[PDB]
Parts: sequence; structure tokens; C-alpha cells
Amino acid sequence: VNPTVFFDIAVDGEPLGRVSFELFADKVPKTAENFRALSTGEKGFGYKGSCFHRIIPGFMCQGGDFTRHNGTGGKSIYGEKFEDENFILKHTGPGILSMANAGPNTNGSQFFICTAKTEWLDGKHVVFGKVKEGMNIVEAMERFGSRNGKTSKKITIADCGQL
Repeated sequence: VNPTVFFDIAVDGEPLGRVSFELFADKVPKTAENFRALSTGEKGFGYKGSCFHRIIPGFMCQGGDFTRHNGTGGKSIYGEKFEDENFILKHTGPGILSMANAGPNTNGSQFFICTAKTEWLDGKHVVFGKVKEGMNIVEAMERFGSRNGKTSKKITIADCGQL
């Protein structure tokens, strides 16, 4: 059975709500496992306390850079980077969870939650989960973004784990 993980989101330290995600371990097991373990922190590092550094309304919310907090950092549980596992799943609409990258085979810890259909990313970014509960909370987060992606308040993962 596919794992479910949660993020409790805060805005300038104030609780906003919870978003949960189904991870598609049945189709992208290596990529799902990376996100799962980073969400429980069981390897000794992970997403708890990290921020969403880039939020563009009508496109995506990007996070997962727990080492440099700005899009230049992060690392996977397999090392600094890992390969594109497959591209079976596509960017079909809001709620899709997909890996950020900087070229072929450069997955780390950064990810994005789509808030629109982003079909031009198909075959370039590995899709590995979807929002299960709390899409309304993603929509609320999105309002703190801007056209250039800077956030008007600090959006953090106050807690996270596996359900």
C-alpha cells in the first residue's frame, strides 16, 4: 500500500494547516522512498523546519532545500544526487508532486507541488505523488507567493512525518 506523508505548514510561525500526500511507491519506488524518509527524518536529516522558498501563483510551490534554504541546496538519501527513475506519470493538474532538478539525473531533495497543469515538464521531471488531503491549504499557501516566486511571509514545514 502506497505510503502517506503529512506536512504541517506555518506562516511566519503561525499554524496554517496540514497537507497530506500519497506517494506512488508502486510506480516510482526509489523516488517515493527518498521523499518518505526525508519526511520522517529517519536518516538524520530531512524536511522538518525547512521552507517553501519559491511560490508562483498559478504555477507551483517549491520547497525541499533544507541545506541552503533558497533553491541551491539539498541532498537525497542516496547521496547528493540520483537518477531520473522513470517518467511514467505526468503533470496532469493541480496537486501533482514532482522532483525539481538542474539537468538530467540530478534529483536531490527539492520538489514542487503543482497548482496548475504543467505538461511541458512531462518527461523532464519525475512525478512521484499527489496531494491527498488539504489541497485547500496548498491554495492558501499559494496566496503568499508572487510572480517572481518570492514569498510575502515565511512558509515553513513546522512538522512532517508518515501517517
